[PDB]
Amino acid sequence: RIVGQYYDDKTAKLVRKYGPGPRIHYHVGYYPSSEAPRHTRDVTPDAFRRSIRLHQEGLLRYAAKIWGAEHRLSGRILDVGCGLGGGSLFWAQEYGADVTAVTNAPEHAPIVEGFARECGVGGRVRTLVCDAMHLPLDGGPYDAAVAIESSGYFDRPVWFERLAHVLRPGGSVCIEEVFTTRPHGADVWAEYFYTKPATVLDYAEAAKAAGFELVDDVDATSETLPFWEESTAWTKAVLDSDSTLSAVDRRQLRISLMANQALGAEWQAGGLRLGFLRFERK
Amino acid sequence: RIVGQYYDDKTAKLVRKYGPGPRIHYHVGYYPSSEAPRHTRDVTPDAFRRSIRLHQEGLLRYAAKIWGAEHRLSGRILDVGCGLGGGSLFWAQEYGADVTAVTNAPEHAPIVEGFARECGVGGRVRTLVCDAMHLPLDGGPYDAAVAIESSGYFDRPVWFERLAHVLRPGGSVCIEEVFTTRPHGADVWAEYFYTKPATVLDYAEAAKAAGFELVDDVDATSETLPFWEESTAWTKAVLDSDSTLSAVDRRQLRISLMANQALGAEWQAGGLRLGFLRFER
Amino acid sequence: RIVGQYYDDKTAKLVRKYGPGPRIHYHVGYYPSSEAPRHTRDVTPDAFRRSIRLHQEGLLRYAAKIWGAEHRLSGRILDVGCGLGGGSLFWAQEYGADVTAVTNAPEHAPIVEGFARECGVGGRVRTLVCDAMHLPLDGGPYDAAVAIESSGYFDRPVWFERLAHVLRPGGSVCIEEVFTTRPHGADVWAEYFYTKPATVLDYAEAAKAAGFELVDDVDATSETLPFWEESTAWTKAVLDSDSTLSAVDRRQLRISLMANQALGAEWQAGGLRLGFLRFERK
Amino acid sequence: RIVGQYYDDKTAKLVRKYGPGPRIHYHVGYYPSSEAPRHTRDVTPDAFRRSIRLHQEGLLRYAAKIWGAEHRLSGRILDVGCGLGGGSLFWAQEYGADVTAVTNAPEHAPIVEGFARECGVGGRVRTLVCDAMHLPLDGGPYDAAVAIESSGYFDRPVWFERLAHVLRPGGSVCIEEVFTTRPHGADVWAEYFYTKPATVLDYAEAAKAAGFELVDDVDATSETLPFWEESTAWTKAVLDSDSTLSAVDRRQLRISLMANQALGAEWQAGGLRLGFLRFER
Amino acid sequence: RIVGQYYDDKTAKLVRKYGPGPRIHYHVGYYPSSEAPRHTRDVTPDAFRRSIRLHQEGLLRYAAKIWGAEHRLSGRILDVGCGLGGGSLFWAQEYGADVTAVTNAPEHAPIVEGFARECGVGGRVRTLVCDAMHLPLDGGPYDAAVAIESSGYFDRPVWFERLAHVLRPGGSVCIEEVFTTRPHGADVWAEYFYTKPATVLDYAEAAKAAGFELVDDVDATSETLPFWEESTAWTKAVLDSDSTLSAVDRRQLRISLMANQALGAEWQAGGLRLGFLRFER
Amino acid sequence: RIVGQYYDDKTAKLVRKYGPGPRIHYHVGYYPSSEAPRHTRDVTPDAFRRSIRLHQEGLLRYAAKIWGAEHRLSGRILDVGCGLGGGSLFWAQEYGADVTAVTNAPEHAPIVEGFARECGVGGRVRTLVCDAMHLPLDGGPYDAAVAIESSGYFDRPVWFERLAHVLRPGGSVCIEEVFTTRPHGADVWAEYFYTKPATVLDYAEAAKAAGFELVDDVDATSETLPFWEESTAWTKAVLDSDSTLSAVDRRQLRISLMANQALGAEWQAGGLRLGFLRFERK
Ligand SMILES: Nc1ncnc2c1ncn2[C@@H]1O[C@H](CSCC[C@H](N)C(=O)O)[C@@H](O)[C@H]1O
Ligand SMILES: Nc1ncnc2c1ncn2[C@@H]1O[C@H](CSCC[C@H](N)C(=O)O)[C@@H](O)[C@H]1O
Ligand SMILES: Nc1ncnc2c1ncn2[C@@H]1O[C@H](CSCC[C@H](N)C(=O)O)[C@@H](O)[C@H]1O
Ligand SMILES: Nc1ncnc2c1ncn2[C@@H]1O[C@H](CSCC[C@H](N)C(=O)O)[C@@H](O)[C@H]1O
Ligand SMILES: Nc1ncnc2c1ncn2[C@@H]1O[C@H](CSCC[C@H](N)C(=O)O)[C@@H](O)[C@H]1O
Ligand SMILES: Nc1ncnc2c1ncn2[C@@H]1O[C@H](CSCC[C@H](N)C(=O)O)[C@@H](O)[C@H]1O
Repeated sequence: RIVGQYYDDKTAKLVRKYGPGPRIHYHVGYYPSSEAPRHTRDVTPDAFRRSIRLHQEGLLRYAAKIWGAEHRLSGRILDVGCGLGGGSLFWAQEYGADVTAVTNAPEHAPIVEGFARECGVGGRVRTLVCDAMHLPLDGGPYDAAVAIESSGYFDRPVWFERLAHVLRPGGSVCIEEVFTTRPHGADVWAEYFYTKPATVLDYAEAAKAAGFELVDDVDATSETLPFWEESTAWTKAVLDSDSTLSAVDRRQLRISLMANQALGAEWQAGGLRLGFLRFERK
Repeated sequence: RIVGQYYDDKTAKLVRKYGPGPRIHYHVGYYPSSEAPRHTRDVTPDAFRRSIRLHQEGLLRYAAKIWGAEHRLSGRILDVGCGLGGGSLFWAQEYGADVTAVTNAPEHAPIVEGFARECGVGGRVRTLVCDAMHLPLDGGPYDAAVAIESSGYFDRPVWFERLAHVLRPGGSVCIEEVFTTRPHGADVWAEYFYTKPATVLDYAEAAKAAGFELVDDVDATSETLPFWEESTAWTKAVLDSDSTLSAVDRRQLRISLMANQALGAEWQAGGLRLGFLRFER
Repeated sequence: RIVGQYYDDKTAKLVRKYGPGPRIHYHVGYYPSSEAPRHTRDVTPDAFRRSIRLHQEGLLRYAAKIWGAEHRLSGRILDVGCGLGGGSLFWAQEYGADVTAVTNAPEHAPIVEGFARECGVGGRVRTLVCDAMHLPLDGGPYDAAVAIESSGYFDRPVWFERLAHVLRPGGSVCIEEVFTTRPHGADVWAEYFYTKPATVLDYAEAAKAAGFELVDDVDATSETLPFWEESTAWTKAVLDSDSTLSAVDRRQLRISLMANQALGAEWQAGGLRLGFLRFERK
Repeated sequence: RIVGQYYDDKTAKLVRKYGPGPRIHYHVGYYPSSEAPRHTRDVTPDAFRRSIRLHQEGLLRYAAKIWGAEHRLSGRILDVGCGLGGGSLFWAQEYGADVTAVTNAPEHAPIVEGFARECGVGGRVRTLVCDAMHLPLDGGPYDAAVAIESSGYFDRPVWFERLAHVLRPGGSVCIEEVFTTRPHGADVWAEYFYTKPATVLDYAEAAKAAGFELVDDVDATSETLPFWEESTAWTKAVLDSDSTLSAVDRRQLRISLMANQALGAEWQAGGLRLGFLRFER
Repeated sequence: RIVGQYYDDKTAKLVRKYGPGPRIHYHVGYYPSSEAPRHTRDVTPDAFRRSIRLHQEGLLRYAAKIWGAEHRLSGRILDVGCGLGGGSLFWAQEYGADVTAVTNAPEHAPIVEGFARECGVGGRVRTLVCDAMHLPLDGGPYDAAVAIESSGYFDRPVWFERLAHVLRPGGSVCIEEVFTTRPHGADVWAEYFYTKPATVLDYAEAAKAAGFELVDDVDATSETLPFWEESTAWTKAVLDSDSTLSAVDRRQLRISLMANQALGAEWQAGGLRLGFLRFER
Repeated sequence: RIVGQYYDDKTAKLVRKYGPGPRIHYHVGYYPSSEAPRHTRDVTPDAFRRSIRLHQEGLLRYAAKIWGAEHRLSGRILDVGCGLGGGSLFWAQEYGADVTAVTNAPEHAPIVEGFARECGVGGRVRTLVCDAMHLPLDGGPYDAAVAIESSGYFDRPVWFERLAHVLRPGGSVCIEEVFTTRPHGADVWAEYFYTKPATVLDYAEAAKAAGFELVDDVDATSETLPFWEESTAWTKAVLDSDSTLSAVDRRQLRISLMANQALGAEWQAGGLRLGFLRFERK
């Protein structure tokens, strides 16, 4: 949709906040203690940035553990909604996977190829720019598909049909996602990020219809709540310190801070769930 | 500047929220009991817009009370940052004043003029598409200048210099504004609305250096804090009610809700003051 | 020349620094004690701005005194190199003069008409945009011409010929200007402002050739030196306080500060002279 | 950004001052006795350019001494902010290094390549027109990275993160830069050259957070202060010598003289430090 | 407090420097041409003491001019921090005023009284050994209060509160003092003389909160800077002239010279202002 | 004299400024480059303190070098005017000397015994509290005497007679001292510190009378000038940072700063000399 233009235009802010390096993640970070680190020695934007980065990697490491990526994500896999390729390179390098990276933000694909060349995995990571519900996917059967915080953009009934045609029997669909637990329980997240979160039931119903079984359903809501404290704290540090900010840039950072507070309030209100689902194709 | 274009762009989203009147207002509302009305069983967008418009009108009635608009605001006045003309029309109609309405949003100028005719005061209300800190003084001396929530956009020293030359001696400068009470006290407000809020002392110093005497200072922070609850409710009523909203306007509305939530929290955090000021030349 | 484009493009900085109001001056200020005021209660940019403005008006008041503007500048006069009209309105209002305001910066003429309307002298102040050495000047004989800090842009032999045709006998040419006293003694001023300052002899030679006599020659170098301290101090205050400055705006202010220091050093090196000349047409 | 365009624009005024070589350098000179040569009876522009170029070359010789470029700077290195390639060529020729020269001025990239061929090291020197804080890591691990007067343009935390991924363990990061020694100590330098200078501690903190160890810190403020006297003299020699200078370029030269005068004063005011740093991964 | 004892201790070293008069003054001198007299071929301690005493007297004559002591300082006044009574006697004799002289140095009170008799105004000059911020109001309303170089020792808010109750409406408060013009601008002065100097704004704020209006503000920094040269010269003339000085008093004199040298440097550094202020109740 | 009471009472300030540890020096520091170090990373009082301490040790190391302490100061020696024992322990430990430490400040002797016990040299360092010109010195002939910045307190004719009786033939008198080169050229130093500096001629005349020859005369004025910059800078840092200072303590620090500036000005005025003399007994 317009979401590809919305993801295009914030390329600059993502590299500012979640860069640099070759692996830039754009998803919430995982704090296995449900507590944000205390930042004392160093309260500059770069301190929160590196802490956000490290715990965003912690999210991937945690997922590969509970999903047993050693055998389930080491083969030929789809990285649906790849962002800037942080996840894509993570599977390619940590588990040797051959990755097809999918995005509807064209500005992003060349960045992912750059970063893959960079780490030397350009022969095992490929991008393609299309909608993930209409994608023609040459590349034979894939052993798995991973969606880190992108399935909220998808039509789930139709998306799971798509994956049923391109995933071999017994292949996995691994989803990290914001879900509702009550109705409207993720509205702040939904309206601000142009997503349409549903319940875990909705995902399971749509996946069952296309021939997938739910084999794992993990609640990481409490372990990802600290991400909003760090995300907020970073935004405050930039506003507080950098005096080269134009009035326009300063207002976007302000709007980002205002949103991070309302998102963090929602996260703990009990109406949403940060989940890790894994489906197996029947 | 980019602000004048920023006001141009939000003309439609702002007639939706605060229209249609012939008076559309773009300032916080004044709730004299310092609490929003409990909204009954009608919690639709129009129920809240009507309440927002009501207390927006009340803010001007209250300003007119404490300023004694009978004598001070009933002559040849500048409406500096007229928005969509709601304040301009107010002074023309309720106090028989002749009003020159200044803005840097050129799209808003026709709207103020069209509404001036439909009220039959088009012969008492002209517009000036210019910067407030470069005001044409041809147009003779003015009796007073009123700035309802616009002066956070101004270079106060320079603006008061301009006012010192266009305003007769004893002329009043009537200001409603968000001021700081401490450093960084209005940062959400400042960074979201593209303003540079300053303290009351800052304003009095700049006015003095241009020959102006601060003669009145009222704190109305408590009475305007409920505006954020009604403004937040209206936004929720829209996201909740109409499922024929495009994803793009649904996301803009969402961002406004997060903003209103951050803005109202800062309104009560202590660092900010919604104030009413009057200077005399 | 290109000087009109150079004067056009700094319209923004002049209003920032020497505005607002209706009378914006762009010339050095006059401090009759040869001492800059001590700024203590208020060291914000607006304090220095108002002090610069007030002493720039002091320059005009001082000039009208030593030039006896009551009879010499109350008639029909040429304001050559009018800037933004500060001088022009000053003669029009203080002494009732009918002013023809001349500039080679077209962006500036509409600003001067605006300010003249503003003060109600639009029937007694007119602009025309041309080079001051090729100007066709309808408007009969003029009783005087005033040039506040503009004659450094002119060919003096040719300019004085021009004034000899349009000034009645016994009319005055009033010049405030930077002059050299030694060779190269105004080079910092000259190269930075695109002027060509000469000596007082050079001016007198060129004016004698076209039929003018030098009747007054005043040295205001010491009374205008404090202007550089205030001009510098303002520039520092803006840089020090305003945190909305872009890197580009901050570098121009820095470059302005660097120039104000070198100009202030030149001013006192003994090589230049801030002069007030008055010539009478023979 | 606007900086990369700002470097594009001054290509001609900078080949005039520091060319023609095949090595053109755009960093201060190093005067080991901390004083400029007394210039004899030849005080022409070329006399000063030759002296400027001499000590610019000496700065790289001195950096190569204290860094031991024999082993640390003789492999596959990044030349981050290569200017017109003078430093790049230096490492290729004097230390038999293979050099990838990074800039954000696209006009400068052909000039660096052309000069790499004319020296016969075009097979040891490639260019990368990109931002330094988004460096292509395809191109294998590098031995070291050198930044002569470019890092004031960088986001140091982010830049060191990028370096942590492109540089082998034990790889060196060699920096010559203007640092602050106190707040606002390099403001003339910063506001004129579009940099954000920071202290040595700032640099070590950002390097640490990316796994880098500060292993060397040399103060060369005294030895580089005369550069401003030679740079100022050159400019004066040009304004003084050639009367076939257009008013526009005569005014640009004049502004550079006022700048050099303000820059050299700040160099001795205490608030700034011209330093040489080396980090190890 | 310890200050009142600190004034007690320097009674002899201060009669030596500024005596014997019947008027001994302990404030800087006022040099109307802003330069010390060139001292001829007599450069003895008494030559300089005479010059110091001369311009100390002139400071009070000048204060009396700008304050119009004819009407404002010729009634029932407080001399707050009277020192050794030189200012007290001045107002009694030159302006026919009745003076209540306040100090916290109990040793100084007899000296002020003895000198009041020897001038024949002992019936117009009484003393009050107390703290200035706890003044006995029994003694009826006063016409004015004058504080020559004593108010740096006061809690200004509290002091002005006390003044608001002892001074009739329209009563004047006349102050000569070292003020700051910027933070830390009078630190040598403050730390050596045990004062807490504040800005002129600080003083006006505290006076306002007690119902006082600042009506006059004169800067006399230039005219009092030579005092430090004469005060330094006097000290040198003493160390140089008399070889029957004990090592202990020779070291005290030496320390005073280093102090005067540091004090006079700070007087011209910009951070300080010797000012004359008048408030009206 | 009263000088012992003056040295007693500033025990507190010396430990604050030149402590802690076991070796506290009270003499100027030696900067072999004639340049004070640039303090940038750390401008707290402790940075200047440690730099002052290190260069005060540098003074002793420099003296032992030019005096060849390996054989001239390793034997049984007098440390006249020992301060808090910094010099005394330095000879005892670095060259194995047996030290008799002399002072007229009794508060100081127990501090020196404490510090000697501390370093384990209590059997080779002894204090005695008396005037250095009337001292009965049991302890046989001494091989040398050292006076670091104390001889300014002594009657030189009489003091050298004293040393002639207690020093074996060929023994050394090693003096570090402020000397005048012009008359009054050390007055600031003299009056502030209760010393009576004389010229090098005066010292040589008095030492010749008691049977000593001047064999070495070194000018260290330029190498010790940076000490005043550091001493001043420390005093400023304490005043600037510590907010627990009483008004009385703050005024003494101020008075100290005022003195350090006038002492530093004197040091470079050309009227005084920081000298290292060595005399040999005939
Ligand atoms: N309709 C659609 N089809 C394909 N990709 C989409 C899409 N809508 C959104 N996306 C992509 O989904 C991603 C959401 S955030 C990126 C997530 C990334 N895997 C990470 O965690 O690092 C973006 O890359 C966005 O471009
Ligand atoms: N620089 C500028 N010059 C003139 N008007 C400006 C301005 N910057 C902002 N404004 C105007 O000031 C107004 C701010 S909000 C509108 C306030 C209006 N009185 C009301 O209460 O409805 C807008 O009209 C905006 O366009
Ligand atoms: N060749 C030329 N012909 C006419 N005007 C010129 C000119 N060159 C420069 N000027 C004008 O001379 C002025 C110099 S500064 C403006 C001076 C003004 N009178 C004041 O003091 O307020 C500018 O207005 C500039 O546009
Ligand atoms: N963001 C950025 N990314 C990459 N290079 C940059 C940059 N910003 C500035 N630079 C480059 O850094 C250099 C700064 S000055 C040139 C330094 C060069 N080593 C020499 O001494 O000659 C310029 O080449 C400039 O274009
Ligand atoms: N707390 C206090 N209460 C009353 N007097 C005080 C005081 N602290 C200081 N003073 C006095 O104020 C005077 C300061 S200096 C003496 C000033 C005197 N008017 C003159 O010019 O000679 C001293 O007399 C001192 O004792
Ligand atoms: N008349 C006297 N007799 C003996 N010692 C004296 C003296 N007068 C001063 N002194 C001592 O001389 C010393 C001067 S400063 C201390 C110097 C010490 N050697 C050091 O550099 O670390 C003090 O210890 C002081 O007490």
